[PDB]
Amino acid sequence: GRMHSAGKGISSSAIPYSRNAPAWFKLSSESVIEQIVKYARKGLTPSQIGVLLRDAHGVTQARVITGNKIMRILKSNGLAPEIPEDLYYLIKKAVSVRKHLERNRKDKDAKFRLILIESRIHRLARYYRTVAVLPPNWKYESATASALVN
Amino acid sequence: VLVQDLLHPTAASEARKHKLKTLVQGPRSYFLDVKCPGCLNITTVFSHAQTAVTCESCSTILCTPTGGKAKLSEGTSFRRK
Amino acid sequence: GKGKPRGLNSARKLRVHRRNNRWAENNYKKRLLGTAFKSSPFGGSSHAKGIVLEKLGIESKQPNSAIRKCVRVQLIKNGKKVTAFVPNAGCLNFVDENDEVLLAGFGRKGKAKGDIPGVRFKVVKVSGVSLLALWKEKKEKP
Amino acid sequence: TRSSVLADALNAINNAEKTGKRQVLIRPSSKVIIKFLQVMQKHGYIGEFEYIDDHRSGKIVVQLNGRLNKCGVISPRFNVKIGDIEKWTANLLPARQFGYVILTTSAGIMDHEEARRKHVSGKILGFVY
Amino acid sequence: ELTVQSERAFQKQPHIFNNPKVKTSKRTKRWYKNAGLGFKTPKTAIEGSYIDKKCPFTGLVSIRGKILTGTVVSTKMHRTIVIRRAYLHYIPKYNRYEKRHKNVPVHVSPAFRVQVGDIVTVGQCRPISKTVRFNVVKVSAA
RNA sequence: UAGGGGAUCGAAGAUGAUCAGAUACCGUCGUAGUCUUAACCAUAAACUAUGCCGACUAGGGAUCGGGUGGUGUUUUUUUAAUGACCCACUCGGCACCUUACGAGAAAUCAAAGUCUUUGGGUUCUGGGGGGAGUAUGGUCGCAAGGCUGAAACUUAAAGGA
Repeated sequence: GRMHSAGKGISSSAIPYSRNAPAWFKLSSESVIEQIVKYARKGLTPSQIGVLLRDAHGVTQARVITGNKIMRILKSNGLAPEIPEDLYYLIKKAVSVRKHLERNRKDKDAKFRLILIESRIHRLARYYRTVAVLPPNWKYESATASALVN
Repeated sequence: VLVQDLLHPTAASEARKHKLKTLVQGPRSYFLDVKCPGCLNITTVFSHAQTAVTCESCSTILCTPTGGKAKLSEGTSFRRK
Repeated sequence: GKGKPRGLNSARKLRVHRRNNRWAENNYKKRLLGTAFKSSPFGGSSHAKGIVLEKLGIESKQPNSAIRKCVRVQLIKNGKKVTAFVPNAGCLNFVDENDEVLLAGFGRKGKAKGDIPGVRFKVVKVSGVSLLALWKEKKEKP
Repeated sequence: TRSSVLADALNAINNAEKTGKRQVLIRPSSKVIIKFLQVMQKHGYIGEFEYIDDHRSGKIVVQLNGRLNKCGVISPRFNVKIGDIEKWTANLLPARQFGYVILTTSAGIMDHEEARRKHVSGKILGFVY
Repeated sequence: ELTVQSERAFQKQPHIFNNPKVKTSKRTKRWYKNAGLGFKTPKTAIEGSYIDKKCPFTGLVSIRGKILTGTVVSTKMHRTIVIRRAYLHYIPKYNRYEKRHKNVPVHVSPAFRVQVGDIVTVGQCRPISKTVRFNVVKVSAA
């Protein structure tokens, strides 16, 4: 029930049971590999890849069609990105919020929400400590985000 | 009810009940092989777009994304699968 | 999931959250400061020696009237100044001023008995010879 | 969360059965539970029970009798020594006769009277009557 | 370090001889040993130049009685360290345990290069300082 | 506490009323405050005056949120589609009725039930009435004040239904 409010939401996907094939789809596994790796340099994020893959071509999930899970694949190919993608939207949100707090120090709602958010991050950053996918020590630093992306 | 086979109930009672409880979960959304009229091409679109996809290349448009299901244009056979 | 930690490693937080609680329960209050030695007359006791002053008269508390018989004492210790109470008859008579008397409780702890107010002790002996006798005439006094 | 499994389903089974449901559905399936029922069943307290899989942690139907009186989960899962169960029975079994306290050793996700014939003891999850 | 004299006082493993008169080949000695108690006596011991008497293997300290571990906590001492042993304890009343810990002062040789975190086996010497008793014997890195 | 805001209400203050008095009730105005930024305080009948985890007992009919099934109700557009709807079912609520097998001093209580047939897990609290949540120390606060918390003395009742 979402970890920050009074809210008990339910809504995901009801991956379907079949492990193998769609059958109705008859194109190749190699085929979508190529496609993702096509996409990536252009300017991707794995989250989006699937969406784009789903809405246009055969696919159903990368997952059936290959024995991997997008990322894995980009990582083999070296396109993983320096960041674990979900993070690179949170930090972003930081900058994008803090900035707004500073045009209008007379705003609380916003304030709180910022924190809240500093925290999403520390916890998620503690995990992508733990498991060898952030060089140890990483710590998040409020002010260092604006030449980390632009 | 003092009792009931909940294994297999009616087909009814599933169609209406919520995706995530028919027992074994399964999706509602499903895919839909589109001839824009001009070309014969056939693009494999999804019932819930999010994207409008273009058809194959003709640059055409197709199906807008809304709350859940595309609204597809006029031309489109949209045979399901 | 009532208000207490329950799983396995929840020794630590229990031997504390009774040891806190106990506090308030009045008794375990007396026994840690324990009061008994500092406060009150007998300190960590049961009986004691004292020597009388006046023969005071204390009327009643009221559903009662009852003008009872009390004596101030001088103990032979903290010195408190105490009153105390006499049984039987007049009983008063047999406690002739600046005499030696042997005091004890009133079976109530602290507290304060029946129809008497700030009063908390009885006169058991005198001179050390009963009262019980110096009212059923098994002895007499020097 | 759901912080613990066995519990959750058990409680619903003493809240089906009370009302006279002839059965149950319960969510998160374990081994633990499969084993748990397989004890209960041997002893005459439910029947059949028709796993169902869905590639997930999975759902389990448990057809009734209307016998069950009562099967609470205990629940830290304490430890226990042989000669100690002799304290439990009479602090949560109506009689003695009967009605099995129930525990987890090494064999065994198996009650105490069978435990004698094995002479073993460890931790004590649920109990039936 | 590494440079061996460094401790004005010169260094040697006592009772060792070499023979500047007599053909010298190999020039140096060494004396080493093999703890024992199922151990492996590493090769940075019969190789390593360093001295240290308090060395298990290159010196005069026995190992007898505990064998034990755990988790390093701090290392900041010129040839010596510290261990935790996070353990469990069974209060008979709440029937439950607590996470308890004692720290441990111990010698150590240059044969091992321990950072913090590492799992670590140790021995138990005669006494070796003010506190100090065990001597590392086997590291368990990443 | 210092800036901004200062419509309306409106302690304080002023008033006219009533009244033996009326510093109150009634009426009309009224700083301060109500509002906000930034910082304090941490109390309340903060109230279900009912600690939470759990597990089990006995019936109902409502409702909010989900989910499942019924060639289910309309929508009509051509059949569907969904959607509202009906009903069937369930899991999770927020409550309610009815019993009393139980419990209670009772009033009442599906929990205040499973307690002299006395024991599932654990944290706080009280032990007559006042004196008094004062005096004191110790501490948090700028202050208002909070949390901590005596005793001497007095008293045969104070209280609940």
